[PDB]
Amino acid sequence: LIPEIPATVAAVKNPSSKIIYDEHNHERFPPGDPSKRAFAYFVLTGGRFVYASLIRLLVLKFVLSMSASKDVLALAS
Amino acid sequence: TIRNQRFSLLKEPISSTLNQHLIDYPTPSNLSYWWGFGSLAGICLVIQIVTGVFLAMHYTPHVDLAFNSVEHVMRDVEGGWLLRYMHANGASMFFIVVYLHIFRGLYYASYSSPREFVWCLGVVIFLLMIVTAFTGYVLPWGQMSFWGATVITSLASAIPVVGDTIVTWLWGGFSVDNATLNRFFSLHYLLPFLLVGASLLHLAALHQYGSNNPLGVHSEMDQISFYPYFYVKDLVGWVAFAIFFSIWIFYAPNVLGHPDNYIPANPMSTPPHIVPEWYFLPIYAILRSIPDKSGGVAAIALVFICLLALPFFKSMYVRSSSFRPIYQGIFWLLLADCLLLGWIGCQPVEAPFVTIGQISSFVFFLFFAITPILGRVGRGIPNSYTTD
Amino acid sequence: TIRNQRFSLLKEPISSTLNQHLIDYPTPSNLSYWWGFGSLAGICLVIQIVTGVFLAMHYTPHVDLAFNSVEHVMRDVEGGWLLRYMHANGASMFFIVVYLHIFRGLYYASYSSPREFVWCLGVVIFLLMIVTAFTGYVLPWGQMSFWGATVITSLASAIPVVGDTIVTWLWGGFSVDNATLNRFFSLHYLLPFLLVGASLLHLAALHQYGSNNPLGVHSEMDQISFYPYFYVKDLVGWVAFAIFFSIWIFYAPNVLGHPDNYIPANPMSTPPHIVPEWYFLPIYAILRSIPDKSGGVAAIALVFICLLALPFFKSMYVRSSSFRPIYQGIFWLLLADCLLLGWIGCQPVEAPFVTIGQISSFVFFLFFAITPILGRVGRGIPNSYTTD
Amino acid sequence: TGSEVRMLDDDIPLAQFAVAFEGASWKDPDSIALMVMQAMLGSWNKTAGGGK
Amino acid sequence: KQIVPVKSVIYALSPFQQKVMTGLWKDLPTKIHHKVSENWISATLLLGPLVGTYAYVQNYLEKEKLHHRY
Amino acid sequence: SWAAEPEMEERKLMGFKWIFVLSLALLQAAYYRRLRWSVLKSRKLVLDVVN
Amino acid sequence: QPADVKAAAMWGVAAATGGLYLVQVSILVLP
Amino acid sequence: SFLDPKKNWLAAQHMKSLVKRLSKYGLRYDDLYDPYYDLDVKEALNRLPKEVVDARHARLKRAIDLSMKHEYLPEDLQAMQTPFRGYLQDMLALVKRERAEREALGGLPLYQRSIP
Amino acid sequence: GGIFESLYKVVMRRNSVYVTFVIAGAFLGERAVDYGIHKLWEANNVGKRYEDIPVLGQKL
Ligand SMILES: CCCCCCCCCCCCCCCCCC(=O)OC[C@H](COP(=O)(O)OCCN)OC(=O)CCCCCCCCCCCCCCCCC
Ligand code: HEM
Ligand code: HEM
Ligand code: HEM
Ligand code: HEM
Repeated sequence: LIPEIPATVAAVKNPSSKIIYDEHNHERFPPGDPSKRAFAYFVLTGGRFVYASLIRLLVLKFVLSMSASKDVLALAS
Repeated sequence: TIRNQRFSLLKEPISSTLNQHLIDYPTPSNLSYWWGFGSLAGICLVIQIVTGVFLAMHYTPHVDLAFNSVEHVMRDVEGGWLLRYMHANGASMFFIVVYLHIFRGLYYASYSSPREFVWCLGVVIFLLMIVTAFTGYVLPWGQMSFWGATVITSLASAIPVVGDTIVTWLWGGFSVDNATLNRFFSLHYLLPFLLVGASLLHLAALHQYGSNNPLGVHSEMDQISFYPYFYVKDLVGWVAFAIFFSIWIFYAPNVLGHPDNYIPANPMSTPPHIVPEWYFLPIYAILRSIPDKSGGVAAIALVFICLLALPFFKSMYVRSSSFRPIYQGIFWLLLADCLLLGWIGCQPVEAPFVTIGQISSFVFFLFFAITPILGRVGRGIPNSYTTD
Repeated sequence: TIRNQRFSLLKEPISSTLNQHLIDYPTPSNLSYWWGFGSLAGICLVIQIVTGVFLAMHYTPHVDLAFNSVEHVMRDVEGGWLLRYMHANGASMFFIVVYLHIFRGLYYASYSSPREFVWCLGVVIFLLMIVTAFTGYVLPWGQMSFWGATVITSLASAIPVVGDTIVTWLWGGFSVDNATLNRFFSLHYLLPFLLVGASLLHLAALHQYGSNNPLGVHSEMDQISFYPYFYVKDLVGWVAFAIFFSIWIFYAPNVLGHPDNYIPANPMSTPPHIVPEWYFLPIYAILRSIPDKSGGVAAIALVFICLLALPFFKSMYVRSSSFRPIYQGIFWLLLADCLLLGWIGCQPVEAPFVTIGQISSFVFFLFFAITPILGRVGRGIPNSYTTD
Repeated sequence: TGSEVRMLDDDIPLAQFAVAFEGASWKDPDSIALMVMQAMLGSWNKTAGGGK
Repeated sequence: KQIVPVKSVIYALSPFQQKVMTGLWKDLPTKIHHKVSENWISATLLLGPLVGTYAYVQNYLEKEKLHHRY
Repeated sequence: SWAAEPEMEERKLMGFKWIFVLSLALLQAAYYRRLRWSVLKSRKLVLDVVN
Repeated sequence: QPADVKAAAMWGVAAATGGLYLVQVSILVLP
Repeated sequence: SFLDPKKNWLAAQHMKSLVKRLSKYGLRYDDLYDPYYDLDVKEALNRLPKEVVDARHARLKRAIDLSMKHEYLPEDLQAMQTPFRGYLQDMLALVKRERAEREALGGLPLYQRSIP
Repeated sequence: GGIFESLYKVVMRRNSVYVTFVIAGAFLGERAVDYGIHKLWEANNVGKRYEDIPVLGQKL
């Protein structure tokens, strides 16, 4: 009647199992469903493949740039 | 919480400063992809430094060997073409992402209080970047490098009292010659480390007051740590930048360049079109547009005066331009004018380009001369639109 | 205290970190002048950086032009002999000051807890100084320069499986030619900035754990601010160092060097006496003394392992040498051994110098192997000498 | 499911939270092991005599 | 640099209990509608001066070319 | 044109390979970011305020 | 301790594989 | 001059656009005043009642959350929004007037901005 | 789902095994991409390579 209890107070004092999320740019899975935990890990694994390959490329490029050159290789007879 | 025994190696003194200022520094949870450019200019600087060191292991600063040494890196050194194209197109990328950094700051009014020191250190960083890129571009000793150096350093004799004395001291002689090449090489090697120091001071000031946000409002209510929430965002930014940079290295390695630089410098012949790199073009355009070359140098100084004077304007309590329609339109007009002015720089100094550049410079300075008026007038908005 | 209105500029955020760490840092009240030696080493590093930049404005890293370019600096450049003598003799004084720094640390056992990180960062700094000075000495391209580069780089072949590959890769082309000259110039220019970073980390760790004192005791009872009390002491040290360094520059500038570096490099003939600079002589003497060059390289690695292993000793309760007569004598014997070892390195391999060096290096490692024993016995002392 | 709820008040002296995994059924043979695991993660109190 | 508590109540969900990449192309036409409707003024201000100046320059260049071409 | 750019073939091969591979990396990085931020971008907060 | 030994051995295997992938000494490996 | 939306069509359009934007993000015009900006807004917020300041913080948090999620307020609350219903301008004017008086006759600043 | 969970329980229980898998996958993917791009190159520009000119060995 008189109180008009606040929204946060009413939420705290009345826990409910019908929890509602935003679901604007991230749609929920139906409540009973296994979590696709492995699929994300394999996606990240492919990305890590790429990152390791790029790091290897860069290190080798710099180090072998510091290496000998075709000029001295051809000069040595 | 008495630290009697160790909990987390992140909180130990060896990793505590890094912990705080990188992993645990709170940032607003609504930052867009426009802050990744600040995160990405540092990566560009690191790329430039590493490629430059590995290039300097092969470059000879003499006047009879610089061009042939650069071609030696091109041809004989294994992977040398990758190093040189990385260095050149990486200077270009550095300037691109720094321009995006600056223009996001302008759009969201990040220069406003309390980040005046952040903006001013950014302006000093911009000076350092410009000088480094120029003195580095003189290094390959091509026609464009030699004659751009001649023109720009000779246009330092506009100072009334000293002039010729400073020019002679800077040249190490009477013309751009071997002494100037060696001097420019040493300075080009040194300056990037001062640039790293300036970047660190830039970041220290920003971390003192915290980053802005698209709304421009106080944002200490909803904040999250930097890692991992913004680490992955910056990772997406870095990979997109890597794709862009790889396109610009492996398929169009000379499009951003100027073909006349592949001619060995010849002081007895002048190329028909002496112009700087594309990222000095707006400054060059303002300088040429203002006649009476002393006036041009004065205008170039005035540009930096305006940039440094931006953060010290009037009230203008609302800062983000998402809630400022007039300032939003003004910003878009400024960006269009800067792009047009950059286009003008590459054009000859004939008509109508003279008039187009004279109007463009006036608009560019009018932007700075109009914003305090916008703030003063908008200071009294709530009293007029109130619904009482 | 609520900082409503600002009192002092030093406590403002722009100068707050500098205030703390430079003006207000509490320091033990009884420090002698060797802490001044640490500050003096910092100043020597700055002097080296500045003179090196201005020298690199005139040095050509080509094999056909390096020597004549240095003679250019000496004869033609306005006040260039001053720059070159300052750089060379400043390298020498840098090493003198760092040696006095290290030996004060050894005498007062400053490596003990909790300054293990300070000592380890110091060891890393010493490695960086060694590398920088070596690659710099290669730059003038004389007989001693070329042949010392040859020998010290070719002793890297002692690695078991990848020695030859590393030697060839570092040489860049089967010899120590132009490629090695450019490589060494770039590295010599780069390394001092890493050295500055290492010095800053060194100072940060020390500032974390305070500072030792001639007594080795806890010293948080009587502590005074760094400024002005230790700034003036450091100033006295700096002026005395300036007089010493001016004696070296102007009157005896070539005493600390060898006359073979004034002959242009000729890879055909070999000078009869190949020795490094005087400050590498102890290490050279150890390496030469232990035969079977693989054993020599292993012995140098062992020297640095011992230096890194000093801080992590077991009991070592009493710190200063003022209350450790046995350790005081051991330290003085070690210093005499180090001086003798340095003198041996300049002598030929003919007898008896082989025996003397093989004894001196053994005594060096003996010092490094008998400090824990003294620590354990000293830990045993208090329950024996009780007077009751 | 696996989710969280956070009731920030800041007018309360002490913060209280519970973090939980999914346990076992009554008839699961691993419930005894879960009981043992709970035993070796035992409770601690500010007034407990065990102390440290 | 302090935190300002707000007295909220926040329900969050595990990142493994909700689909990830579908929201990119979910409700695409309305997204494009927003992007075009709330920004056409800005695009007009950014591009209009550029295309207008280009048209003016080409007109002037061609007119001078014809006039001077004898 | 060969004498002025003897590295064209190797340069183009490297470019094609790395553009493709980095595009795959970009896709993975986008997935990683959307997965990390999925907790925040789908929360429901009750604030006790209306206007 | 046995679990620590197994973990250390596996980490050594991983590091050796990484070094081998970085250096690519397939030509060198005769035995 | 003083141009209000009643006597200016351009001012009417400007006010309409500002109302639309603020209603989209559901925060009053006074909420845009940064306490770190002026330090007079900081004092004015220090003098306001706790209910008002807490409402301001809640509205700002809601706006920031909507900004992160890349969405706007639902049309119901958007029609329930009341921008330009000020709560701070009078107090800010009082604070600035007091500061002006204190500066005008003798006086030291009651608060100052750090450097920087 | 089942396949992903199975490979997960195979190769994602110890981080050392995961790092070995990442490195091996990077190597194999690099070599496979090399081979594919080379085949595309051969298919695209046929009749231009060095060992294709009709008179490669007749300048003597
Ligand atoms: C030929 C092959 C073999 C070669 C070696 C053979 C000899 C080994 C050593 C024999 C002598 C050992 C002496 C040890 C007992 C010292 C007693 C002592 O501490 O006496 C007190 C005295 C205090 O001095 P002070 O205060 O001036 O006295 C006034 C008193 N009111 O204290 C002193 O005077 C301090 C004396 C310090 C002496 C330190 C060095 C000798 C002892 C250790 C030897 C280690 C040798 C190997 C390592 C050498 C260094 C690298
Ligand atoms: C310490 C770090 C750096 C070193 C050692 C270095 C060294 C060099 C060297 C040796 C060259 C000549 C080789 C060549 O022309 O390709 C060069 C060129 C150049 N550098 Fe740097 N550089 C460094 C940092 C930078 C930075 C930070 C920038 C950008 C701001 C930059 C911009 C350039 C440009 C534009 C050229 C001309 C490239 C060309 O046209 O060929 N450099 N640099
Ligand atoms: C070397 C080039 C530069 C680097 C590495 C750099 C680095 C950074 C970094 C890391 C940040 C924090 C992350 C971010 O907010 O995006 C930042 C923010 C900022 N920078 Fe820079 N910056 C550079 C150049 C500039 C320049 C030239 C300016 C302007 C003159 C500038 C002005 C700013 C501003 C205003 C911010 C605050 C962003 C905000 O609103 O939160 N920066 N910069
Ligand atoms: C670039 C050369 C070096 C510089 C600039 C440097 C600088 C400093 C500075 C400024 C201090 C603090 C002031 C002082 O106590 O003297 C210090 C202390 C110290 N340094 Fe260094 N240092 C250098 C090399 C070394 C080396 C090579 C070591 C030994 C490996 C070392 C070990 C120490 C120790 C143990 C302290 C502690 C001082 C004490 O206990 O009172 N330093 N250094
Ligand atoms: C970034 C700063 C530095 C630069 C740019 C630099 C540059 C140079 C150059 C160009 C030379 C050859 C000029 C000559 O022959 O006199 C040189 C020589 C030398 N430098 Fe440096 N240097 C620097 C710092 C240092 C440091 C920190 C040391 C260590 C003490 C050092 C040790 C030497 C030595 C021993 C020589 C040979 C002296 C001689 O000419 O006989 N340099 N340096």
